[PDB]
Amino acid sequence: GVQIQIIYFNLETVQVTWQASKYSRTNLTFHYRFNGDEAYDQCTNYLLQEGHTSGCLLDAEQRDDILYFSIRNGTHPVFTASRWMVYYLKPSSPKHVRFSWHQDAVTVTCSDLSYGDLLYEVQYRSPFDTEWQSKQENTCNVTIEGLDAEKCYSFWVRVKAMEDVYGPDTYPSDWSEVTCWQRGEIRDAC
Amino acid sequence: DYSFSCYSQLEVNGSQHSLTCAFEDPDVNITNLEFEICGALVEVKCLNFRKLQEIYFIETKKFLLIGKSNICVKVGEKSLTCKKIDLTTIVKPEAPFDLSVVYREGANDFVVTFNTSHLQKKYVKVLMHDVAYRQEKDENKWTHVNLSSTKLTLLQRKLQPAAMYEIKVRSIPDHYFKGFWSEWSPSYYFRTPEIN
Amino acid sequence: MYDFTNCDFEKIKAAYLSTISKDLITYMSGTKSTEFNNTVSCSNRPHCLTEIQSLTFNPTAGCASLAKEMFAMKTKAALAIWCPGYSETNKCLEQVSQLQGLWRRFNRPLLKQQ
Ligand SMILES: *[C@@H]1O[C@H](CO)[C@@H](O)[C@H](O)[C@H]1NC(C)=O
Ligand SMILES: *[C@@H]1O[C@H](CO)[C@@H](O)[C@H](O)[C@H]1NC(C)=O
Repeated sequence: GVQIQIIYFNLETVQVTWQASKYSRTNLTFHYRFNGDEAYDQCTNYLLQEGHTSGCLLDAEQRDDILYFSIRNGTHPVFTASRWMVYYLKPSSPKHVRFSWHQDAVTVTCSDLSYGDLLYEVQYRSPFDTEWQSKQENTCNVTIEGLDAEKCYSFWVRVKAMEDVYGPDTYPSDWSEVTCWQRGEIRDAC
Repeated sequence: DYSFSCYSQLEVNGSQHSLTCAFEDPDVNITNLEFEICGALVEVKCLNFRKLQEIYFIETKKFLLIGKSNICVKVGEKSLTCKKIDLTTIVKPEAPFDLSVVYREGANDFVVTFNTSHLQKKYVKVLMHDVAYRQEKDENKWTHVNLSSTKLTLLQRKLQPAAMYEIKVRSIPDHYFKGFWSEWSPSYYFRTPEIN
Repeated sequence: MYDFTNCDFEKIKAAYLSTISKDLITYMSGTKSTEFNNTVSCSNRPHCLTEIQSLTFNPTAGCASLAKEMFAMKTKAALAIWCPGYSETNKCLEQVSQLQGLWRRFNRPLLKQQ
């Protein structure tokens, strides 16, 4: 009956949201902890939808732990689960994106995050390309050689967590603003 | 010295791997010599190589891929020379294939693409590719380009016009596997347009 | 009993990323990763190897023994080489899921905890 979603926004905030039409027009409570030997604390930051509780926000303070939680119809637990929080990591969108051109090459840099094992990916294309081409690195300094100064290229960047460290169920960041470039100068459309 | 070299291929045939060794001196007497691998194996101490023409070959799922093994050249029971090697550091990838080049009329470039079986493997799934091209007439004026993808683009204005060009590609392991360059893919030939 | 304090963690980490990780995923093939409840935690790399040791080799209830699995044989081999003085209802998938989290946490020693 209870459908649940978890997001760990940029290693700052955990958001757990739930849906259950049975317990609609009713405020279910959310209780959590970060260890299996401590008492549960109650949610101090509730999200609502259609006037009733639909989620919880926890400030996790960059901590890498197993979140243990339960949703209750008062005292009666309706849903119980436990998960490593970083499995639902969504890194923040690339900030301060800069491009430096040299003849038929470009180096795209941006502000690196405070946590490691991430992939900073740059996607690009010209009007002659049918799909986006991609290059990625461990830091936000990706160099793409062999392009054409004479062509217009659309570009955008994002941050992904590495599957070997964070597992397969993470979310890529949102892509940064799209930028268009011909002959080492910025443009409007492409 | 009775020195030799080796290379491994992980998941070459299904989930089984291969270990291939050959002597550095080609003119040696092989009638009396046999190779033996000992250590970092699954539920066995040693395994024997098959003497096939001028090479020694193994093919099995019993490679542990943790720690070093001991590859020894044997003349009966006595070991003439011994080499301690980790099979994850002598990996030789399977060579790329379906290499092809297409001229794009409007773009004025050549889209080079190729394929590799390593994309469908579990272990050695990350490689660095080396695309080499030249004018078929020249000698050692080869131009090398390293890339992680299977698609590359050459500009028409950065190549000689009305010229036959040759292009081939090879791969080496990357990301927690070390080793050697694969064999080159078959070459692909293309003529560039004239100055018109 | 045993301190995994003087281990060559970087060599162990390389072994995990090469093939152990992949062997754990092949064992878990056919399961939905988001469906598992994670219950065993670890802090630093010595503590993670302590918990990995127990879950891979100590026979629990629900799972008789994972010792004959390829991932376990490689784990035993990595610890013998790189840890000095190291002595050596089918809820196995649930338990291997717990191992996967500890191995992964062993690769994130810079992240803080409560
Ligand atoms: C749920 O909480 C909201 C916000 O305080 C309130 O408007 C609503 O009356 C509550 N619902 C119930 C079931 O009492
Ligand atoms: C990008 O990295 C390369 C080498 O690591 C270096 O030459 C270049 O200065 C770097 N760029 C920035 C802005 O850090």
